[PDB]
Amino acid sequence: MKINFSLLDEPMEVNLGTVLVIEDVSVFAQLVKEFYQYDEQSNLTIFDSKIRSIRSSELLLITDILGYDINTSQVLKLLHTDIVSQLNDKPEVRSEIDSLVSLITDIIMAECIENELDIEYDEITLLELIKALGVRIETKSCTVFEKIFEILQIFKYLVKKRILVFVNSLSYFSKDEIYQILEYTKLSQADVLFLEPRQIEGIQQFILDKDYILMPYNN
Amino acid sequence: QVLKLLHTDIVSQLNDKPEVRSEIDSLVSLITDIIMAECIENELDIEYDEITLLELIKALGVRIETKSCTVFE
Amino acid sequence: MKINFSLLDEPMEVNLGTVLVIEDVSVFAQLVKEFYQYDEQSNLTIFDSKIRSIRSSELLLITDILGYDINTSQVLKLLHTDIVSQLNDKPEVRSEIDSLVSLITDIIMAECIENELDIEYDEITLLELIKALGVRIETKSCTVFEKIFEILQIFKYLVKKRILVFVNSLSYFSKDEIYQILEYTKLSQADVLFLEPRQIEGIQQFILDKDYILMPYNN
Amino acid sequence: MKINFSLLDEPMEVNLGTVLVIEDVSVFAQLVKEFYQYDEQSNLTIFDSKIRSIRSSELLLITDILGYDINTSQVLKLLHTDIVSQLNDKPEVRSEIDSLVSLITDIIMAECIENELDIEYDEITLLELIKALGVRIETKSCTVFEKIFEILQIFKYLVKKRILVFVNSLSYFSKDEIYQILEYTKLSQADVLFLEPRQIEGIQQFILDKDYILMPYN
Amino acid sequence: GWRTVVVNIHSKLSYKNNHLIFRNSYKTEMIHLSEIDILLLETTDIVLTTMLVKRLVDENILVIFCDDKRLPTAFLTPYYARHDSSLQIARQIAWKENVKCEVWTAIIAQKILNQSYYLGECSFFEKSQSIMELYHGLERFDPSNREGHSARIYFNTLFGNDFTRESDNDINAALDYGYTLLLSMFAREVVVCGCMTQIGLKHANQFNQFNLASDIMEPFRPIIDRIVYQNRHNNFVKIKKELFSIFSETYLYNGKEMYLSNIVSDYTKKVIKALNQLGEEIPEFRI
Amino acid sequence: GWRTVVVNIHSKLSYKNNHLIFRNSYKTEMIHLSEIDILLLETTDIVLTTMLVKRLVDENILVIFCDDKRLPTAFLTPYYARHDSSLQIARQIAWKENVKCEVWTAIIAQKILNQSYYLGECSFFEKSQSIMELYHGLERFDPSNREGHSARIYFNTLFGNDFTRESDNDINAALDYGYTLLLSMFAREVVVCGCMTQIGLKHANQFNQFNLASDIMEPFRPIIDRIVYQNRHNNFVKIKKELFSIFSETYLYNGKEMYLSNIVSDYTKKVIKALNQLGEEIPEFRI
Amino acid sequence: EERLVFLGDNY
Ligand SMILES: [Ca+2]
Ligand SMILES: [Ca+2]
Ligand SMILES: [Ca+2]
Ligand SMILES: [Ca+2]
Repeated sequence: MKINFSLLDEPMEVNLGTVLVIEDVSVFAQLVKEFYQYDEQSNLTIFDSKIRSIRSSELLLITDILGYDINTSQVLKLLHTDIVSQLNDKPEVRSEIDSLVSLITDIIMAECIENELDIEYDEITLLELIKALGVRIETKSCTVFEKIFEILQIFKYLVKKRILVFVNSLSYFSKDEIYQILEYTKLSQADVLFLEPRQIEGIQQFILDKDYILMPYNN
Repeated sequence: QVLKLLHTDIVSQLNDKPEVRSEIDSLVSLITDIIMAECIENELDIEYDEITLLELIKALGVRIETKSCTVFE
Repeated sequence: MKINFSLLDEPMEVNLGTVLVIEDVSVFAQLVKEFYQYDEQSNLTIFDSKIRSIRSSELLLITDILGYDINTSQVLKLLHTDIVSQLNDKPEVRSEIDSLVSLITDIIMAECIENELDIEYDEITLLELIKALGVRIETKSCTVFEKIFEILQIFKYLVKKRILVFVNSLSYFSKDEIYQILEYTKLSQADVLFLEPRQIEGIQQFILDKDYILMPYNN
Repeated sequence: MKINFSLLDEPMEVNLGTVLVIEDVSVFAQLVKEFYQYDEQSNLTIFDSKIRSIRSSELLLITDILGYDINTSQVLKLLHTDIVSQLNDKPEVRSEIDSLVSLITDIIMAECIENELDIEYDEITLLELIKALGVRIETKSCTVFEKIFEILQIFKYLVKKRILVFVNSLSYFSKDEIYQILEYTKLSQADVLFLEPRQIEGIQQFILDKDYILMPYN
Repeated sequence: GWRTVVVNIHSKLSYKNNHLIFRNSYKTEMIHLSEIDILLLETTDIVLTTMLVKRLVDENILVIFCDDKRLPTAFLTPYYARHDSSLQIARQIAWKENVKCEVWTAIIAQKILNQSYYLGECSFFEKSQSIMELYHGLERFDPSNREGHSARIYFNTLFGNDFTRESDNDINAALDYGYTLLLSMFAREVVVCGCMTQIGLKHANQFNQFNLASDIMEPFRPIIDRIVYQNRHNNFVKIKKELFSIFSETYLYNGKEMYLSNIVSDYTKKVIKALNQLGEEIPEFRI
Repeated sequence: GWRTVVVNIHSKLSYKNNHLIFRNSYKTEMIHLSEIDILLLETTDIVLTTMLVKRLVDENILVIFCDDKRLPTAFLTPYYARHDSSLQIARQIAWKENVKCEVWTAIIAQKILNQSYYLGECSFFEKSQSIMELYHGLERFDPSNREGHSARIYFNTLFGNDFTRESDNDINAALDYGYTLLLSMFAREVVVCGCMTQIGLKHANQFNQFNLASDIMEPFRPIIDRIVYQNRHNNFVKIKKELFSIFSETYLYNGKEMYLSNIVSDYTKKVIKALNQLGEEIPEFRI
Repeated sequence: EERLVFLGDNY
């Protein structure tokens, strides 16, 4: 997953988490602009190993961390599917659940037979039980760090988003929290690109000088 | 409207019996404890509200029989 | 790009080149069988970061190195497109080519005017010039190493193949040649998985013991 | 049958099953290159008992066992021609076939006359009956051990192929399976030659040292 | 657990989702941990994980490791089975020699009585009567060694006068095998109770980790000698299989017919409670 | 053997040609069997072979398994040719009350002295002097309860008069966390020594199963409360991160600057040998 | 419902 713009000599590769620091405010603001208008402008080009250019629909751009809505129909649906899979992996738990559901179904069926009208039904399933429970992610009480962590957790659930990009998001987190974010990103395998005006001390990052020179920096 | 009055009718019938509805509340409590435990097992934070008898009926899909062989039926 | 089978405790990640050595001939032959019948069998499961399982059409399996046909309609077409792009990147060269093509077109047009029949034409383009030249890859005189290198070079051209897998292909190449293959794979970013019965000395690899224990091994 | 290349002092004979180990990776890869390039390169030679060079068409080179398709246009052509020959060896059976085909052609012809649209037909032949049936060798192979057995069967069936060569194919089979393959090769009398980078313990094999000297083993 | 799983085959064992995971090239099988009673590894080619070992310690499942000869080599002993063990150590240090010699004397009386019952079921009136006489002659401190005499007459009459316990024959091999299995189960039960296994109830001088579990396994020895006596003509492998059938077979406790593991557990519980309560009731097991 | 092999890392163990094969992701090490004395496994990711176990039975080496908490859970018990540690436990059963009270009083004296010295390093001379006075006033049988009286002064000095051990706060959870880590290390050392940890140095309370190790770890306790005092403002996660660095940090033993593991090892060995030999020397540790 | 489970040779 390589990104390229006119200032760079060669396209730079983004693997796992990548911290890109632009020391020039003009190039930084211009690049963020190109990230929002990316479909309209041809200057910034992001391509995969196939050299195929990704669509802005495949690109996921996030600036406001707490203003972004983590709960979507697709995310909650695939999350419910994941929970159903977790309950299906355990044979004992699923049998217990099936017994309870069978009891409830017997009760409601008895009540339907007591009625004068002829009533038919089908089944009460686990996905319907979860949808009735209303399982969803809670961002209301979450701190910014827990919020970006939940975003990194649901980026796996997002199917269409190819790459996740944050703009000036590392200013909120402490050095240790940044270490946790990167070390978790290495495990999640997702491709995340941070954009910061100022360099962060202690983490590997790509620095773009006012001279428009790009250098790898260990600290 | 017909399904609303039917579901309300069955909810009334189950509310007329205190013991049966108590058993329903116990089983729903158990299922909610299981699903809650599986949600705690997950790495992602999860918020839930509750499960209600009306949501159980609508989840079951209680409706009048749709099978009609002839106009006479 | 993680692969998993019943013998493994956890799904293993395949990034860039990965050398997997199976010390048991039964598990090795069974796994190769599962690689060929992969669509039919559910035991071996390969999934991406999205956890989506890849289709056998997305899987590329290669055992015979010199028997594989590198020249295909899609590979030659996209290769011709790449050459056209290379000639388009240079403004001077393309202008020269356009001048020569214009001269030839003037000659043939004069000959068409000399004819008694009314004759119409359109243009002679660069892609048509390349197709008339018959540009293609030469595997006839290539050594096995040059052949697998050309395969690694055209895997970028293959759009549908998600992951490239070789079976017992590292027995032909010397240690240094293996180093060249891996170091080139890191640059090409492609996902390649080698399967060997015997461990190769000097390269990082994952070893599966007769005890069915998977361990990382530096040498 | 014997094979000869510049590294050997004298050409070694290949009879029934033969296991050849090359302890040099450069000579091994170069040897495989000489096998696929055998038509182009004159370095590697093969001399039969008649001491006559053979074309690459008579040489059957198979590296990937599972990736080798048993059903081919030529194989199905020779198989269909073989069955046609077997049915032509019996005059009565082929006559009954001609009678039944005559009956079916009369029925379908009658239904064509029943239709309002004009219909022209030619005839039905035994070869078209076989190709319509889809006669082919069995494609069911559970393991590479069975697939290589099918390869040995079709190789023994093919008369034009004088030798069968496998490249690094013995790494898949267990020692006992190697014994069964060698015994089946001795029972089938076919000429099979294996090429392995490393030696296999417990079986008779010809070891080619890095010094280029060839020595027998077991 | 109610299940005894015996693995004689090369394979890998792992722990996932409270399920024992049996992984092999030919097949894979998952068996829940709550059902498994005893885990027996009969070969040296088996591989396991220390996480599975930890879950077996928490599940309180006896793990036995055998040799290449398949005879048991070493079994896992948990340090803390239950919090009541640290409280029980003070009681075991506070035990009295009168209670130890009394309970051990009653247990030996139960063993000799069970041998007389076995010879009575085998219709030996002179030998069952003599063993019964030694049972009526058993006294504290065992000055007459009527237990050893009862054993010598027992094996000499069952297997013949030329037979001896010091012989290397497969009969004594199977006897030591069954005594090692029953000693392993009884030792595991003593680990469940928490008291020290090395402290015996009969002799202060003899120091052995298996002394106590041996004293508790004394009355159940004639159960092994029956199947050894029946299958003594069969090969040692079939004798071993018939010795493994003991776990499947059921025996009649005074209360009701229960499984061997339950009879050993309840018997050891009543023995420990009788030792801490100074001989309130002595559990009696009869064939 | 002599060397004590302990495995803290993910790895596999095998046996070939009388040589233990230890394999970890970084490197492979081969150790002769006669060189190894005691084998301990710290984590749950370690893979071993029943063939290696069979070899360790003939070698007599003690095998120690630990849980995810690193607290030792079970150990391997051979049916024959038992290890010498099982013979060493009897002396622990024979430990005299005078030796237990001497070692206990010395331990309390060392902990109180370290508390007073750390208050002197924090420059509270009135509280440090009071705790020192209680140190010089400590006596056998503890009629004065000067340890419980020194506690309140130490905690009140550190975290203030409002703070106490009974209240629920990140500071007390942090103290229990550090005492849990130290309890794991010292408990592991006691398990290495083979002595039963259920037998405590403090006669009055047998409730805890770790009583021996919990009594041995006390002179090293104030090292935790220092870090908890410095980081007391940080969240419990940060305090866990800071307490996790104590394993990497080096501290001053009386003889030489050494790692905490080696210091605790030498201290525990001196304690056990002093208890079996009835007070030859008492190991003394000062901050 | 089997008391003795054999994984291996069935003897
Ligand atoms: Ca609800
Ligand atoms: Ca439904
Ligand atoms: Ca044209
Ligand atoms: Ca041409």
